[PDB]
Amino acid sequence: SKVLVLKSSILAGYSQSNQLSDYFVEQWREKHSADEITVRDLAANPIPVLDGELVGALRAPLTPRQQEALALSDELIAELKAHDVIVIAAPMYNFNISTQLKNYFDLVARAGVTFRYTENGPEGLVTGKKAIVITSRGGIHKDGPTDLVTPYLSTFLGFIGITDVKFVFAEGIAYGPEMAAKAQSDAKAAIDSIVSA
Amino acid sequence: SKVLVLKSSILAGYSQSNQLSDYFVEQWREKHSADEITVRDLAANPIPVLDGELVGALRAPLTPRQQEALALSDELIAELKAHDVIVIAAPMYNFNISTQLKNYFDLVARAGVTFRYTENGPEGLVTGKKAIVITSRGGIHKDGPTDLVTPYLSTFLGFIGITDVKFVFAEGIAYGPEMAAKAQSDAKAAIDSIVSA
Ligand SMILES: Cc1cc2nc3c(=O)[nH]c(=O)nc-3n(C[C@H](O)[C@H](O)[C@H](O)COP(=O)(O)O)c2cc1C
Ligand SMILES: Cc1cc2nc3c(=O)[nH]c(=O)nc-3n(C[C@H](O)[C@H](O)[C@H](O)COP(=O)(O)O)c2cc1C
Ligand SMILES: O=C1Oc2ccccc2C(=O)C1C[C@H]1C(=O)Oc2ccccc2C1=O
Ligand SMILES: O=C1Oc2ccccc2C(=O)C1C[C@H]1C(=O)Oc2ccccc2C1=O
Repeated sequence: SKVLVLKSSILAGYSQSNQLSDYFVEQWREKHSADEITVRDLAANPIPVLDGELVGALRAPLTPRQQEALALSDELIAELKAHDVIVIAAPMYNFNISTQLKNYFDLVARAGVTFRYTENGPEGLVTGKKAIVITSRGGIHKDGPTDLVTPYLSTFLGFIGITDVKFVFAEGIAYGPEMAAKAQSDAKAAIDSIVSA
Repeated sequence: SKVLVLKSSILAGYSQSNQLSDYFVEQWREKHSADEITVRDLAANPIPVLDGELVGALRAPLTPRQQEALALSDELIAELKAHDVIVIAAPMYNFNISTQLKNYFDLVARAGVTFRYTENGPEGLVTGKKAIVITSRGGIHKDGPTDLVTPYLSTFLGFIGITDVKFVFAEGIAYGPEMAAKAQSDAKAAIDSIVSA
């Protein structure tokens, strides 16, 4: 199969979610060595903000920026549809995903391409995929009312067709080195049983 | 009192939430004519994305961008703390708030300035405010599991100290002109009873 890995942290080499994504990649190479792996770093290779000009590109003549945004949109969507296993690193910043991941989503959700309207409702067109979300947090939010990242990621991914999603959590990072080490260990075992299952 | 109005739509003059915000302003001038009103349009006056360079500004020597981001942060925070009634236009795009509003939040949430850590927990420092959220949506999501915007806005605002929040909804816009007119009418009556209460 082909694996797509999306990195979205702004902390580069010090990112906890990037370290876990690299672990996921190392283990998939190990266990499934015939597979291809593509990594896109949405912080090191930024997607532009969706503004009032660029929204027109996804929807007569187009401006220079509009033409670039559309070309970028078609590229991102093709890449997404060309891979089988989608890994998404989703650190929580101010109770939301990172703006780096958000901008990718805003260029990826497009009527008649990644979803469509029908009489049985709106319908996702990115089908047959398996997704794994790796979500790191400073505090402890899991299964509680301050975690809106988790259900938002299920809702958005479900909307474009990706209903098979598994979640891996690295929480309690802000409490220090030893809690961060525990988070890393626990998340890595969660990953191990996904890679082998 | 002083009213702050934050606009975040990317659709300019065709925005449903901007039309409702202008109505709110017209009626507050009408009923409370001694008050001052400040409007910031976060689409027409964009806040930059929070990246790995700018996060350093909110936290030794600082780069040129870092210095600008910090100056902008201090301005936004002072403005927020200087007003009594905070009105926030929050259109839903791809099941999230707009990136234009998000960037404002990412520059506004800052340790030791808008919140702080204590032994009774983290604690908001923007206190004594009343907030009204005007949230427009194409579909119908209210009180259901696809509305993650509403609880995310309660959580983020509560975190910086603003626990008094009222919500005004304009839903069903994508169903056409007459449903949009109904949404406008219903939201406007919601606004009328806030302005007079
Ligand atoms: C700008 C900023 C905002 C943050 N907001 C939250 C927060 O909302 N809740 C939380 O539990 N931790 C928060 N944290 C801590 C991060 O979630 C934590 O450091 C996590 O490891 C981030 O993943 P990363 O290291 O891969 O970037 C924040 C950190 C920063 C940089
Ligand atoms: C980029 C884009 C994404 C949208 N996503 C959603 C959606 O997630 N759910 C929904 O009900 N409507 C969605 N809509 C419709 C808007 O929520 C609706 O048009 C609303 O009026 C937006 O507020 P505004 O007119 O003030 O910009 C979307 C529209 C656009 C432009
Ligand atoms: O829950 C916590 O309790 C603490 C107690 C003492 C010292 C640090 C912390 C934390 O970092 C967090 C997590 C934490 C959080 O829960 O929400 C946030 C929102 C915005 C920015 C940062 C954060 C956090 O670090
Ligand atoms: O629920 C709906 O049902 C429809 C039936 C027929 C024609 C149009 C629509 C809609 O626009 C929506 C709302 C709607 C929605 O619920 O989610 C979205 C997510 C991303 C982008 C746009 C949207 C929408 O327009």
